[PDB]
Amino acid sequence: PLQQTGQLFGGLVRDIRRRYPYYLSDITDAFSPQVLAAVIFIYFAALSPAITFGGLLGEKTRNQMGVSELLISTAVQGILFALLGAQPLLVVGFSGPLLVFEEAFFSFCETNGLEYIVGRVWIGFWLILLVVLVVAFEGSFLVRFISRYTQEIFSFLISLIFIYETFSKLIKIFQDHPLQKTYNYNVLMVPKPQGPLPNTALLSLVLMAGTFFFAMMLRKFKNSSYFPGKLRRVIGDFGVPISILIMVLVDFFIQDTYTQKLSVPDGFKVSNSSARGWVIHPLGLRSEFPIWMMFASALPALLVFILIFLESQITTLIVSKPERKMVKGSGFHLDLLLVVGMGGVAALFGMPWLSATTVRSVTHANALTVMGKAQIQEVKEQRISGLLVAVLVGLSILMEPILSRIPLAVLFGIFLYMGVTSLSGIQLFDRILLLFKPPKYHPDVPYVKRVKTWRMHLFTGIQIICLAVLWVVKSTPASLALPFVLILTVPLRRVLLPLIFRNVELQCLDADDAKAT
Amino acid sequence: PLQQTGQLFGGLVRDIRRRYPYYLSDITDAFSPQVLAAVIFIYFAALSPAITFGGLLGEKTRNQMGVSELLISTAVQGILFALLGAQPLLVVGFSGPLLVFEEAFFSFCETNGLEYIVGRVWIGFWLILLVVLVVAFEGSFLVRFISRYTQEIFSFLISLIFIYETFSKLIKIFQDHPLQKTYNYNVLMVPKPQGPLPNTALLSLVLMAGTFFFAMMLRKFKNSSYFPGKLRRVIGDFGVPISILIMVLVDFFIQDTYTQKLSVPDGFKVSNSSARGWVIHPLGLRSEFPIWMMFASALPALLVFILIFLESQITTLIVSKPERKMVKGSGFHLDLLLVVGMGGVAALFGMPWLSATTVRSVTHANALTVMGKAQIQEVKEQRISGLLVAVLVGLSILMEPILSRIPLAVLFGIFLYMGVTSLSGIQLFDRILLLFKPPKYHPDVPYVKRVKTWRMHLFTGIQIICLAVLWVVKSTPASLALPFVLILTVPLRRVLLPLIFRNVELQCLDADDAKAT
Amino acid sequence: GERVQLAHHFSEPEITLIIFGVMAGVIGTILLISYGIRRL
Amino acid sequence: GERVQLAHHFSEPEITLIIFGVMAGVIGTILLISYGIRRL
Ligand SMILES: CCCCCCCC(=O)OC[C@H](COP(=O)(O)O[C@@H]1[C@H](O)[C@H](O)[C@@H](OP(=O)(O)O)[C@H](OP(=O)(O)O)[C@H]1O)OC(=O)CCCCCCC
Ligand SMILES: CCCCCCCC(=O)OC[C@H](COP(=O)(O)O[C@@H]1[C@H](O)[C@H](O)[C@@H](OP(=O)(O)O)[C@H](OP(=O)(O)O)[C@H]1O)OC(=O)CCCCCCC
Ligand SMILES: *[C@@H]1O[C@H](CO)[C@@H](O[C@@H]2O[C@H](CO)[C@@H](O)[C@H](O)[C@H]2NC(C)=O)[C@H](O)[C@H]1NC(C)=O
Ligand SMILES: *[C@@H]1O[C@H](CO)[C@@H](O[C@@H]2O[C@H](CO)[C@@H](O)[C@H](O)[C@H]2NC(C)=O)[C@H](O)[C@H]1NC(C)=O
Ligand SMILES: CC(C)CCC[C@@H](C)[C@H]1CC[C@H]2[C@@H]3CC=C4C[C@@H](O)CC[C@]4(C)[C@H]3CC[C@]12C
Ligand SMILES: CC(C)CCC[C@@H](C)[C@H]1CC[C@H]2[C@@H]3CC=C4C[C@@H](O)CC[C@]4(C)[C@H]3CC[C@]12C
Repeated sequence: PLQQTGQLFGGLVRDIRRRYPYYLSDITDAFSPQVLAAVIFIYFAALSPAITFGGLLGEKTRNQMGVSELLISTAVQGILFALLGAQPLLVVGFSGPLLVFEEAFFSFCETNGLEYIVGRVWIGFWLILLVVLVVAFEGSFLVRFISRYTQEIFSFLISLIFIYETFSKLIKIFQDHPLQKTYNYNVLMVPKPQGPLPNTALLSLVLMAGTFFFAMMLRKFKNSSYFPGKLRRVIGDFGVPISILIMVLVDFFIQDTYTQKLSVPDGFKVSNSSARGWVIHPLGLRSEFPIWMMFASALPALLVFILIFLESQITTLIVSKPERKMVKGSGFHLDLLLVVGMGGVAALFGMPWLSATTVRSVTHANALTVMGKAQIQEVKEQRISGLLVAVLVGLSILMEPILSRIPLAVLFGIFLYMGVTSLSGIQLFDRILLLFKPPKYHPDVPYVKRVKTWRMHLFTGIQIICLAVLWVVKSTPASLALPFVLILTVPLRRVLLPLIFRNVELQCLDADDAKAT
Repeated sequence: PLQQTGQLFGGLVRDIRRRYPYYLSDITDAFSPQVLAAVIFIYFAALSPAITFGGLLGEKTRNQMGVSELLISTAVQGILFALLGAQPLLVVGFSGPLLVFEEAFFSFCETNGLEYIVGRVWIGFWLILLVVLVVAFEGSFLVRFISRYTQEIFSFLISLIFIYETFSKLIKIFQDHPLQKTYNYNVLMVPKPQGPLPNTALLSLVLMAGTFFFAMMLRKFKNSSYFPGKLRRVIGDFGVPISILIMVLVDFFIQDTYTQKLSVPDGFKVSNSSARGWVIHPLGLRSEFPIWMMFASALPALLVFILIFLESQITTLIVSKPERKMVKGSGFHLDLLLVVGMGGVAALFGMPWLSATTVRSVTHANALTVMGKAQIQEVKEQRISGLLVAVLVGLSILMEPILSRIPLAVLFGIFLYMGVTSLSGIQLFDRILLLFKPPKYHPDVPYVKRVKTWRMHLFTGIQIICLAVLWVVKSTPASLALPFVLILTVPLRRVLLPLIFRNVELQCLDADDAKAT
Repeated sequence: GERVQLAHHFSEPEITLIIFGVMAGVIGTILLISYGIRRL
Repeated sequence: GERVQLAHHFSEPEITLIIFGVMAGVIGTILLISYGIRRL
C-alpha cells in the first residue's frame, strides 16, 4: 500500500482499486448487533468531543466558529468519508492541536486587524492545492518510514493525554463545587450555577467510577464462561451502551442533586449571526481582505496540512496493523485527499477542518474487533457504523430532550474506558510493564528471548525520554511544534539507534508485524 | 478428633495431648510479617462489631450492658482462648443471635419485673453446668454428623447476612443524610448530627468503594507477577492495612465534610454506673431475686448453649477442613469448654458471653494462609495473632485518638472484602455459579464428572430452598429458632436425600474431604 | 456494687462459693451415677 | 451573508470559481512541468 508507482495519482488509483471492490461487503458485513453497539458507543465518543471543542472554540473566537458549525462539519465529513473513504473505520473529527491552531490564528488575526473567518477560508483554499499535489506525486509513500517506534510513541502519548484530560475534567468539577461545611442554598443556576453546590462533585465522581466499573465488568463478562455464548457475547458487545444506560438512569432517579448534562445548540444556525453567515466571502465580510494575506495563508496551510497528515496517516498505520486482522485494505492516498479536501471546502462555509482522531478511531476498531477462542479473529470492516455515527452527530441538535438527560460524568467514565483500552496493542506499554516484572516472568516474545533484559530496558527507557520530551512540548506555548518533534524520532531510530543496538536487536524490538527477525 | 473414647472427659484430655506439644511452635511460628498484617486486619474486624453490638446492646438494655462491657469481655476471653485453646485461629466475639437473645431476655425480665443482669448471672451459672456435662460425656462427638452440607449452608448464609448488613449500614447512612437541594447549615453535631448534612453519604459511599477497591487490587497484586517476589508478597499481605491507611488519610485530608468515626467509651467503667457495678450479686441488686427464676434460667441457658455450641463447632469444622492444610489439629471439646465456661464466668461480671464467630475466624484463617506456586501450601498456625488482637481490643479505649480518626465507611469496605473473600472455600457457592455456566465450562471435579449436570443443579437448588427458609426465619421474631432449622438439614441430608440421590452422587457432592467417591 | 444495693446475708464471694459448691456436688453426683450405670 | 457586508465586484460563486480556476491552472502547470522533467 506504501509503494511508489511513479505515475501521477498512481497511489490514489491503487487505493480505489483495492477497497472499492469490497463495497458490497461493506454494507452486508454491518448486519450484526456488534455494529449497532459500536454505533451507540462511537456516537457518544464522537459527540462529546464535538460539544466540548465547540464550546471552547466559541469561547476563544467570539462564536465565529462554535458548536453548531462543528457538529455540521463533523456530520457532513463523516458521512462523505464513510461513503467514499478507503478506511471507513477511521473517525473524523476535531482535535486538540486543531483547537490550538484556531486559538493562535484568531490571536494573529486580532493583532493584524484581519477577519479570522476569511483567513480560514484562504487557508482552506491553500489546503486543497497542497493535498492535490501530494496525492498527485504519491507523497503518502513517505509514511513507510514511520516504523512501529514512532507509531507506538505517538499512540501511547495520545492515550496518556486523553486519560489526563479526562481526569482533569473531574478535577475541575471538584474545584467548581468543592466539599464545604456550608453552601448558599439560593444560587442562580442559569446558564451554569454561579457558586458551589452540595453533592455535585462527589456524585460526579460516583457516576464516573460506576460507569467505568460497569464497562470493565461487562468487558470481562464478554470473555467469561458465564451464560450461553450467544447471549453472553451480545451483552458483552452492548457493554458500553448498557453501562451508559444504567448510570444515566441512576442520575435520572436522583432529582435534587445537580449534575452537568450535555447541551447542544437550539437549532442549525450560526453561533454568531451578528458576525457571519453560512457562506463567507473570500474577499471579506466587513472589510476588504488584504491581498498579502491571500498568499501568506500558505504557511498556516502548511502547518495545518502537516498536523492533519501526521495525525491521520499515523492513525491509519495504527488501525491497519497486520496483527489486528484487517483483511480488506486501507488507502493512505485516498483518505488523505478526502480528509484535507473536505476540510478545505468546509472552511468556505465557516466550518472546521477535521482530522482522523486516534483515540476515536482505535476505539471504533476495537469495538468492531471480533475475538476468537486471546487472539484477534476478524474485524467487522464496514461503512455503516461510521455513517450512522456521523448521521447521529448531525441529528444531535434535534434529539436534545434525550441528550439533555445524560451527565458528563458518565461520559467521563466512558472516556477512561476508551483510554485504558486503547493501550492493548502497543508494545511500548507492554515493555514498560516489563520494567516492573522479574525477568523470569517476561513473555515468550522475540524481543524477550532474543534480546538481553537490560538492553530491552534501555530501548524502552529511550522511548520514555521521547515520551517526556513530547509531553513537555505539548504543555508549552509551542505545542504546535509537536509533529516536528515526533518526526525527529524517525532519524533517532534509523541513525542513532544502530549505534548502540545490533540489527537483530532492532529487528526484534522494532518489527512491523511482530516477527522474530 | 471426632471419635468417642468412652472415658469421662476423654475428648478434653485428647485435645490437650494433641495440641499442647505444639505450644513452642505456636509462638515461634508467628515470627513473620504475615502474622502482623493478620493482627492489623483482625483487630478492626473484631473491634468494629464489638463497638456496634455494644452500642445496640446499651440502647436495648438501658446500658446495663454496653460497649465497655463487651470490649472487656472480648479482650479477656480472647486472651484466655488464644493462650489455652486447641484452635487458636478462632476469633471469639459477640454475634447477632446473641444480641437477639439479649433483647428477648431483657424484654422478658422487664415484663415480669426481674433484674436483667441477675438473670444473666443465673443463666451463666446454668451454662457452666451444661458444658461440663457435655465435655464429660464427650457431647462434642455429635459434630461428626454435621457434614459439608450443613457446614456450607451455614457458612453461605452467614456470609450473605454479613454482606447484607454491611450494605444496609450504607443504606442507613444515605437515609440519615439524603441528597437534598437545600440543607440547614446550622445543625447541632453533638452527640450525632441532628439533621441531614451535605456530601456525607456520597463521601461515605466513595470511601467504602475505595477501600474495597484497594483491598481487592492488592490481593490481586499479591498473586501477580510484578515487582520482586518477596516485596510483592509482603505488600499483598498488608493489603487490607494499606487500604485502610490510604482511605483514612483520604478522609483525613477532607476537613469540611463530616463522616461517622469510631467511638469508644472514655474509660474502663460500666456503661450505667447507677445500675450495677463490676460484680453482680446473684441474690439481687435492688430487689430480692426470686428463687423460681434461679431454676427457670435453665431453659434460656439451654438456648444459649445451643446457639454458642452450633456457632463455635461449625466454625471449628469450617476453619479446620483437611483441604485448608491445618496440620496442627483442633480441639472441639477444649474450645467449647473454654468458650462456654468463660461466658458463664463473664455473666458474673455483667459481661457478655461470646462465641467463635464464623466470618471473623474464617478471615483470620485466610489471612494466615500461605498459597503455593492457586493451591493452599500451609497455614501460619500460632497463638500470637489472636492474643494480640484481643490485647489491642482491650487497649482500644486507651487509643481513642487513633480510632476517632477512622471512618466507619472504610470499615464497611473492609467488611465487604471479608464477606466476598469468605465464599472462596464453599462448594455450595461454587455450584451456584455453575447454575449460570454452560456445562462445557464446568471444572474437572468429582461432583461434575461423575454426576449429571441437572442432578447437580437439583442438589444445588435443594440447598437454595434451605437457604431461603433459613433467611425467612431470620427475618421473623422467631430468629432464635434458626439453630433448630439448621439442625433439620442433617435429617434432610441423611434421610431424604438418599431417596432421590444415589450413594455415589452423594459421595461426590457431599464429601468430607473432596475426594472422588 | 453501685448506688444502694439490698443487703443479703451472704456477700458476693460467699454466695458464689455456695453456688459453685452446689454445682460441683450436682456434677459429681451425675458422674458417680454414670459410673454406677454401664457396670451392673 | 449576515448583518451588513461590503459589496465586492465578484460575488461568492464568481470569486470561488475564479479561485478554483487559478488553482487548477497552477496544478496543471506544475503537472506539465513534472511531465517535461524526467524525460529529457
Ligand atoms: C437466559 C438464558 C436462557 C435461560 C433458560 C435456561 C435454559 C438454557 O439456557 O439451557 C440451554 C443451554 C444449554 O445448552 P448448551 O450447554 O449446549 O449451550 C452451550 C453454550 O451456549 C456455550 O456457551 C457454547 O459454547 P461457546 O460459548 O459458543 O464457546 C456451546 O456451543 P459450542 O461452541 O460448544 O458448539 C453451547 O452448546 O444453556 C446453557 O448454555 C447452560 C448455561 C445456562 C445458564 C442459565 C441461564 C442464565
Ligand atoms: C522498590 C524496589 C527496588 C527495586 C530496585 C530495582 C532493581 C531490582 O530489584 O531488580 C533486581 C532483582 C532481580 O533479581 P531476580 O530476578 O533474580 O529476583 C527474582 C524475583 O524476585 C522473583 O519474583 C522470584 O520468584 P517468585 O516471585 O518468588 O516466584 C525469584 O526467586 P525464585 O523463586 O525464582 O528463585 C527471584 O529470582 O529484582 C527483580 O526481581 C526485578 C524486578 C524489577 C521491578 C522493580 C520495580 C520497582
Ligand atoms: C458576535 O460578534 C460580535 C462582533 O464580532 C461580538 O460583539 C463584540 O463583543 C465583544 C465582547 O464585548 C466586544 O469586542 C464588543 O462588545 C463587540 N464588538 C463588535 C465589533 O461588535 C459579539 O460579542 C459576538 N457574540 C458572541 C455571543 O460572542
Ligand atoms: C441507667 O439506669 C437507670 C435505672 O437503673 C435509668 O433510669 C431510668 O431511665 C428510664 C428511661 O426514662 C426510666 O425508667 C426512668 O427514668 C429511670 N428509672 C429508674 C428506676 O431510675 C437510666 O436511664 C440509665 N441510663 C441510661 C443512660 O440509659
Ligand atoms: C446449676 C447451678 C446454677 C445450681 C442450680 C441451682 C440450685 C440447685 C441452687 C444453687 C444455689 C442455691 C441457693 C443457695 C442459697 C440460698 C439461700 C437460702 O436462704 C434460700 C435458698 C437459696 C436461694 C438456694 C436455692 C437453690 C439454689 C439456687
Ligand atoms: C492557492 C490558491 C489560494 C490560489 C492562489 C492565489 C492567487 C494566485 C490568486 C487566486 C485568486 C486571485 C485573486 C482573484 C481576484 C482578484 C480581485 C482583483 O480586483 C485583484 C486581484 C485578485 C485579488 C486576485 C489576486 C491573486 C489571487 C488571490
